[PDB]
Amino acid sequence: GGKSTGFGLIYDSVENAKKYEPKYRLIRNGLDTKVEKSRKQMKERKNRAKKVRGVKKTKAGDA
Amino acid sequence: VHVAFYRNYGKTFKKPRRPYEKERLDAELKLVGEYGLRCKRELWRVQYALSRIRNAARMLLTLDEKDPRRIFEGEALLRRMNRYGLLDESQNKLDYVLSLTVENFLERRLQTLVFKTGMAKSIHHARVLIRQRHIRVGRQVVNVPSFMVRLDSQKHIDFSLISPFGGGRPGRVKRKNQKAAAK
Amino acid sequence: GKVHGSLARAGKVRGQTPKVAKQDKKKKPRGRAHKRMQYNRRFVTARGPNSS
Amino acid sequence: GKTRGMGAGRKLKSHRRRQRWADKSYKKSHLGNEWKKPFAGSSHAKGIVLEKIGIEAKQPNSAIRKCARVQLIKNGKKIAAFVPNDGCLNYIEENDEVLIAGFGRKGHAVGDIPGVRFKVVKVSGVSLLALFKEKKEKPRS
RNA sequence: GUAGGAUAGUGGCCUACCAUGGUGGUGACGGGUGACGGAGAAUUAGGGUUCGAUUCCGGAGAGGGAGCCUGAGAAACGGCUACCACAUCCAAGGAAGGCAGCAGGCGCGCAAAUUACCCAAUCCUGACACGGGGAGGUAGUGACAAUAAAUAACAAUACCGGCUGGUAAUUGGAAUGAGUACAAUCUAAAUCCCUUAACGAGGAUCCAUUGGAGGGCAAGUCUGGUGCCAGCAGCC
Ligand SMILES: [K+]
Ligand SMILES: [K+]
Ligand SMILES: [K+]
Ligand SMILES: [K+]
Ligand SMILES: [K+]
Ligand SMILES: [K+]
Ligand SMILES: [K+]
Ligand SMILES: [K+]
Ligand SMILES: [K+]
Ligand SMILES: [Mg+2]
Ligand SMILES: [Mg+2]
Ligand SMILES: [Mg+2]
Ligand SMILES: [Mg+2]
Ligand SMILES: [Mg+2]
Ligand SMILES: [Mg+2]
Ligand SMILES: [Mg+2]
Ligand SMILES: [Mg+2]
Ligand SMILES: [Mg+2]
Ligand SMILES: [Mg+2]
Ligand SMILES: [Mg+2]
Ligand SMILES: [Mg+2]
Ligand SMILES: [Mg+2]
Ligand SMILES: [Mg+2]
Ligand SMILES: [Mg+2]
Repeated sequence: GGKSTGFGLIYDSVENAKKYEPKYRLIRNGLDTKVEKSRKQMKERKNRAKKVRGVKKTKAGDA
Repeated sequence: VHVAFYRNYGKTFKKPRRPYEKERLDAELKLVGEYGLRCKRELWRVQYALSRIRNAARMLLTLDEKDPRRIFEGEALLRRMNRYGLLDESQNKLDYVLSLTVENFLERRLQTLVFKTGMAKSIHHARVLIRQRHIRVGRQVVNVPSFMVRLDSQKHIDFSLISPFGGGRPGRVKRKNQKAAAK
Repeated sequence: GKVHGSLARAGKVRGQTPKVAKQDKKKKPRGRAHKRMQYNRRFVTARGPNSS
Repeated sequence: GKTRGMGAGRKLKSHRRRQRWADKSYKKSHLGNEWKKPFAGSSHAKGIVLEKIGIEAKQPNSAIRKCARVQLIKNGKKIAAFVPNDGCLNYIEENDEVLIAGFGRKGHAVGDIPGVRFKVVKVSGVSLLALFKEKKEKPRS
């Protein structure tokens, strides 16, 4: 106790930070907003849309 | 493939070949009581380490004196023993390694050193202190009685800076009693 | 000409044995303290250990 | 005397190979007969209790050892399994499900019980040890 | 062996003709394997014995065969075609199948986990710095196996043995983590660990268990019950 160790980065500018840093780190620093999504739902929607051809494919995945 | 599977592990002790030797039991109990060990497993682990070291020393001694492998490994082993305090400077030959006993290794335990330097009234008291985090080797708090103290680190043993016996902030019992007596 | 043995006799002695309650005794220390007690009993303080 | 020719390695190897069969343990482990036995090379087997039996103890002892006739589920073979501990036969009933283990001597009789090579470990999914010590209760159904 | 066909190519790989050759107690051929092979695992005077399904390398398979398109690369099966065995739907006219992938279910058995989260790490792939990846990682269950390590420490009093030691559900204050929880930290986001405000111990009920006490083999010629019975007993 009483001591800690970590890693630190200091970018020349916020633009460089945004261009090179991970999205999760940017969200941690507040420069980005987390988007709520579910990978299983995305996979199911993609599979559902796979069976529909044309413009209607866009709403096919909703179901 | 699971990457965790590639991590390796090994045993540290063996059970006695004959479970119920009376003389062996008496000697083991004597050593355990003298050094405040919780069970025979710790003594058997120390014996396993000593046997490994002695076997390595014997294997090296079988080789020719001018053998580069013998020279290198013997120098390494002697340096290790000197670092951990098992052997003194005058004991600068591999033969003195074979004259090492379990007591020599047990004397290097942090519990034994804490008891010897006078920070504890008894070996059991020392064990309780180390497991209760009242002891630090250098600037690091150590709570493992089996901790093997090196010669350089022997003189740095001191009470933990965040403990009642090393600094301020007394224990919860003392604080509760003070609060009760405040009225 | 007797009743030496049969299947109906199972549990005879166990059922016949009178039931005696277990005495309430203070727990012994565990681990290091237990070994300390054993060492003190067998070496420091002091026929077999359970002799009469 | 032994053959000692430097070129007699084949003869020595073949003689040892032939003579290994005189060893009972080697023959037991290499004849492939373990699969025809009731357990078929397993440590334990489940079975159904067919009937309670009493086996007379061998001389010079005199007693009625309690056993059960058990039919193994996986192959239908019928065996006799001893029921250890006092009054433990009372926890066994006809058509019960019992786990059966070896008697400790690797397919041979133990003690004064003749022709018994198995013992009961569990009945109705509950250990006979637990039933004897009253730690658990035999399921009603 | 000669000459051809086929193949990406050599070759009885196949065709026509020709010759009678080829292997074998130095074990051919045939049979068994609860037989994938190796790197390796267990035990270690030496020599040896046993194991190797499983994360690395090589091979084979995708219910059993056979055939084939595409493609640089497949005799591919999360590609197609036919038969065989199973098998879902039907409006009875037809139509669709392949978990020895990740979960999960039935069966089988002595015998083995969640129908979770994520591409943040490692790397692969595509037109591609950006998408995707049940590969892989995180977390859940997990006493396979392995490591460290709590269940008490110290004084006063009384008993004992020689100031020195042991015992006491007698007294006294000190110490602390198991637990609990702000907070921070961790984390792709969580959780765990580490750190740490306020709590958390006297029969410290915060109560250690598994086997044994005739010998092998450490430990009772103690007390009650039973009386070759019940039972114990690896062997005696
Ligand atoms: K008899
Ligand atoms: K007898
Ligand atoms: K060719
Ligand atoms: K030819
Ligand atoms: K193979
Ligand atoms: K291509
Ligand atoms: K599956
Ligand atoms: K990735
Ligand atoms: K014994
Ligand atoms: Mg040709
Ligand atoms: Mg096979
Ligand atoms: Mg293999
Ligand atoms: Mg597997
Ligand atoms: Mg492979
Ligand atoms: Mg294939
Ligand atoms: Mg299948
Ligand atoms: Mg098929
Ligand atoms: Mg195929
Ligand atoms: Mg595939
Ligand atoms: Mg499949
Ligand atoms: Mg299991
Ligand atoms: Mg373990
Ligand atoms: Mg406890
Ligand atoms: Mg003895």
